[PDB]
Amino acid sequence: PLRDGDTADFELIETMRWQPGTSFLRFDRHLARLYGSAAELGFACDPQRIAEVLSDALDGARTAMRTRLALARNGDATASAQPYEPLAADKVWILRLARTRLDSQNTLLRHKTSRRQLYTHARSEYLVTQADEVLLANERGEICEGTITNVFADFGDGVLATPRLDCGLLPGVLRAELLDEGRAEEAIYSYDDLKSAKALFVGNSLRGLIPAKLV
Ligand SMILES: [Cl-]
Ligand SMILES: [Cl-]
Ligand SMILES: [Cl-]
Ligand SMILES: [Cl-]
Ligand SMILES: [Cl-]
Repeated sequence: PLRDGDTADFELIETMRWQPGTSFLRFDRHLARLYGSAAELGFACDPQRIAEVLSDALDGARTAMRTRLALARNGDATASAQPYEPLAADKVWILRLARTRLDSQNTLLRHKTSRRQLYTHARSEYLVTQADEVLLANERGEICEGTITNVFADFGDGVLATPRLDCGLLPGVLRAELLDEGRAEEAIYSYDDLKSAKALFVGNSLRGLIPAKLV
């Protein structure tokens, strides 16, 4: 069902990091997105049920957990938790550009769903040893995002320039937090422009910012 969101109907998805004591990192941002999308897309969504599955999935958790929450249009929901494996602090992810392009007019790109054909295809273009993450651009050659991350580029001034939403990408939760804190700013740029970035990162709510290098 999660693996066949392209031929069949799709599900809404949220991937979060649960932490001892403080629970899900950026929890309210995740629920805001999930509840907002369910409302816009016509998904039955019972918050009491969402809280139930999350509470059961995290019952007895002793350390950080990667938690995947999924919602089907009929209101059916699942939550899965497994130990979070953080990246070493000195780890730098290698990025490559997929030939797979996104369509800026595809409105479904602003919802995190199981309809991941484009991203799965982009990811299949490169081996793990060739790219830790694969970036996708749109019909105007503007970088949008990674298959599972948003992009943040520092062209020298300390501001994390991240692709503007109208380029065709997921408004990520980490992305949103960085924008609201004044740390990131919307911008437009190509793969080639990134070569002039003094610092580069890709990130998501689960892992935070990940230093990256373009190839
Ligand atoms: Cl938050
Ligand atoms: Cl729909
Ligand atoms: Cl942690
Ligand atoms: Cl932060
Ligand atoms: Cl702009």
